[PDB]
Amino acid sequence: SLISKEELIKLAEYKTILTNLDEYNKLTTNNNENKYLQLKKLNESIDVFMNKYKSRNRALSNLKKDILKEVILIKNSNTSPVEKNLHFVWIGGEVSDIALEYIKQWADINAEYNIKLWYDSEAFLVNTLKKAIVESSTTEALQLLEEEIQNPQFDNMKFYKKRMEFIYDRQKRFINYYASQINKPTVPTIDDIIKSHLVSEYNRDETVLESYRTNSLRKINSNHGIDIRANSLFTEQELLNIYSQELLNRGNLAAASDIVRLLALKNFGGVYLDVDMLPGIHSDLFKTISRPSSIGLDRWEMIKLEAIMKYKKYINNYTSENFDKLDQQLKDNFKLIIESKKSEIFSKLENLNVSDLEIKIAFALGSVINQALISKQGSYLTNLVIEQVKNRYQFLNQHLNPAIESDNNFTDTTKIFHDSLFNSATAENSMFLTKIAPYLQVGFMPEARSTISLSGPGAYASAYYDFINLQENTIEKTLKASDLIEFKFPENNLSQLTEQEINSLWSFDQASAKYQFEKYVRDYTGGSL
Amino acid sequence: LVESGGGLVQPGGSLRLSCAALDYSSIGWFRQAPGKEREGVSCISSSGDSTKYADSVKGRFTTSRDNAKNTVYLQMNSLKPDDTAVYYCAAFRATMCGVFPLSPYGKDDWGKGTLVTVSS
Ligand SMILES: O=c1ccn([C@@H]2O[C@H](COP(=O)(O)OP(=O)(O)O[C@H]3O[C@H](CO)[C@@H](O)[C@H](O)[C@H]3O)[C@@H](O)[C@H]2O)c(=O)[nH]1
Ligand SMILES: [Mn+2]
Repeated sequence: SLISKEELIKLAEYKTILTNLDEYNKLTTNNNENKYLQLKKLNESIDVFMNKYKSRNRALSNLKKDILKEVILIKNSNTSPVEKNLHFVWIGGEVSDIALEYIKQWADINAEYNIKLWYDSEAFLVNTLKKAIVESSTTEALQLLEEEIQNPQFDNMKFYKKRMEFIYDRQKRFINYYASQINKPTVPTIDDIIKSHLVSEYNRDETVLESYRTNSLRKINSNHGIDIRANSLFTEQELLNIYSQELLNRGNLAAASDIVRLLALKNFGGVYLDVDMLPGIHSDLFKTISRPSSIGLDRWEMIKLEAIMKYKKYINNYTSENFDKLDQQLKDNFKLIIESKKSEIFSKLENLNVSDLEIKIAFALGSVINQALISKQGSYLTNLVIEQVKNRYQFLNQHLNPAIESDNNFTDTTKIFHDSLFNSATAENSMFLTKIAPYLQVGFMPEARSTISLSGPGAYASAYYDFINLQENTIEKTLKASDLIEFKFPENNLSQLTEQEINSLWSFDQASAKYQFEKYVRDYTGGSL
Repeated sequence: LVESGGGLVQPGGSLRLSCAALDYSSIGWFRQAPGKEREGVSCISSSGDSTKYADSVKGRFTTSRDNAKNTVYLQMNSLKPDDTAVYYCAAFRATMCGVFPLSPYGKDDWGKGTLVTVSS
């Protein structure tokens, strides 16, 4: 469906190109992946030619540009509705009533979608363990710095840095205890190991931990729960190890959920949603309620959502803070619309048409964000994201394991990792090293965001670059705008600006860190009853 | 856990490995070929009423439990060259050997194990 072989012969190693075009030109199977794979072969052959024989190359480039358009054509040619699964993930403890209320909106609007709530049957005590490590480290740092936290000029960053040293120490003691327990002849469960470590090291009561563990299992089972361990979601040890290093070494449940969502789409297809997402609002609804010039676009999206919850109360105790601040005629006008009528409030997903080659993704501030995803089972692009994640973790673990296994505290371990990254690095993919350098701090210090570049949106953006340009394992190359929105999750189908979305459960910014520290100081000096 | 019964077999032949200690634990057989990653092979529940197998051996291998002599067997049949590996056994608190046929994260000692070679 390109220029035929004679055209390129009449317009210009090279023999392989002609047949490679010829194979592609004749290839008339209905397998999109085979078509793409043949397109990919042709491109590499052209490239081989080009480098080794740096008159042909004028028109071979023209074919190269044509091939890029053919990829778009193949993708957009035969779209079909995605499997009607909604995949959610809650790992590490009891799923919250708030999360269940959010999932309930999706289910009520989309009764034909099968709801899966993925959980880890062995790992209900991970969030409890993280809490015990972090809170004990907070008390260490506050008491250590007692003389200086009373000073108004005190840099809250000093508290977070000192606390991190205790956090790193206690994460390492847990993983060493885990390593000895998992190597017994009878393999205990992850929650067996955490329970035993919490009881002996942190004076937790064994019966309350067990009663919490059984409670979490019963609640998730009654709420669409499906176990990632028992349903053969993981088929590669490498991917399970990545999931496990996030679940167990780092306590980063968002990173662990980054892995699980990719495997759920790969194996089943459908839609992935973070539990803080909400169905999109019925279009055209809030043009008749025109929006003031004092309220911004993002805010007005939030205010929209606060209006529905005020009168319908689908989610209990939803914030009305942004809504309340204005004219009562607006509130009354909002009040009549909602009371006049869910399906007129919220958009139904219905058929979400996708290529079986692609994955679609939510956008935020012009950049992809993997809090909402659409993919058919086994799609080529989902497999490219998974390969990106494994490649990124291969590089991370190559440089992190020597540091982490050395007999060193957090400060010296950090320097070995950091020096391993920078002292002998190349300028190519330089930017990736900077983003993963604070990896050990993720979840425990402000502005540590390495997860974005490992298992999150950065892996997706490079996968899209892989797909568009028929490459693999791209690191820091990014697509232009016109290529990127080829993979956009339909905005009409999604409300990203929810109350729960405002608070990240794996990271925090400087303003939140300062407020949290002052809260730690006020409670510390003020005491608790 | 002591693994016994390994040795040579000819392609198409049978062999029965034994794993000697387990009553209330699921038990799994695993294998590791030279230069390859370990992979699960079989698992059997504590009652012995449920079993699970790797795709590559399903319908060729079976596993059973003789509680009385605290020992789980691996009945291998239709042996192939690809079944050449060292075979190890492990017990599990989890139902059906957890993430089977994958291995627990960090678990790097499985005992001595017993070698099986199927050649020529
Ligand atoms: O204890 C926890 C905490 C979080 N999660 C999961 O993690 C997801 C993300 O949590 P959220 O708190 O919304 O994190 P975000 O603030 O949205 O930040 C990022 O979180 C992940 C990190 O890469 C990806 O969703 C995206 O990059 C981005 O949305 C949740 O939906 C859950 O699936 C758990 O399962 N258990
Ligand atoms: Mn979120």
